[PDB]
Amino acid sequence: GEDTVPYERYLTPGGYSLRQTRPGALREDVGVKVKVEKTARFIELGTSST
Amino acid sequence: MQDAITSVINSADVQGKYLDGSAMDKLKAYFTTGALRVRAASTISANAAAIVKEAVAKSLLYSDVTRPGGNMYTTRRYAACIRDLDYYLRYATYAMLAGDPSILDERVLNGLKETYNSLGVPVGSTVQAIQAMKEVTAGLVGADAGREMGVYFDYICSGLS
Ligand SMILES: CCC1=C(C)/C(=C/C2=NC(=C\c3[nH]c(/C=C4\NC(=O)[C@H](C)[C@H]4CC)c(C)c3CCC(=O)O)/C(CCC(=O)O)=C2C)NC1=O
Repeated sequence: GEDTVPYERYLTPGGYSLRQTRPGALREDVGVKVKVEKTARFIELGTSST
Repeated sequence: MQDAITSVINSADVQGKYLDGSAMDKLKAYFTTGALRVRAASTISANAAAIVKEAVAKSLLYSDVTRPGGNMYTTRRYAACIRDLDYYLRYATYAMLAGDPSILDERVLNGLKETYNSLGVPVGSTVQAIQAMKEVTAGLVGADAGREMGVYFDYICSGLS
């Protein structure tokens, strides 16, 4: 509307699939689940206090 | 009574942790110094009576304490003084071999101040005698073995004072 130069508002799924799902650009939730990363309970029980 | 190895293991066990890299480095330091500790212990076991009699010849002889009225006067008191100095040199050798002064405050410095204060034994004169014993054995075994002997001799003098 006569104040701003344009900018890339929409991608195709091909272009977004190109840029985001590359391995360095990737997150780690994106497509299958990730399980929780707790420490082992025998290490937690073997400490020196609750 | 614990050496450097047993104290490292006791720290890692009171933590409940395994032996990490700092404990490995401490044990590597002890396993590098151990041969020097062994050779200094053999050299000190060679010359027990000579180091003791040179310590008395440096500090306690020809002073007032061997004269009448002194606490080192009689032959019984002289023999007990030689016995006490032999104890200090023997336990300093043990603490040098272990690399930990836990044997000194477990078995020398436990009731020693109260014993010497009940008997009337001068603590400053026996501290000077232990210092001369340290000086003689550091002249005997060299610079760094004399230093690692003198740290436990200074431990005995600090706990006695
Ligand atoms: C292994 C650890 C350990 C130590 C060190 C030890 C010391 C010790 N030293 C003693 C006496 C003594 N200690 C001394 C020593 C000294 N007086 C001096 O004037 C000098 C400054 C100094 C010698 C360098 C003397 C003279 C006595 C005899 C006191 C007496 O017979 O009245 C006694 C009185 C009992 C007895 O002679 O046999 C003990 C228990 N006991 C121990 O279990």
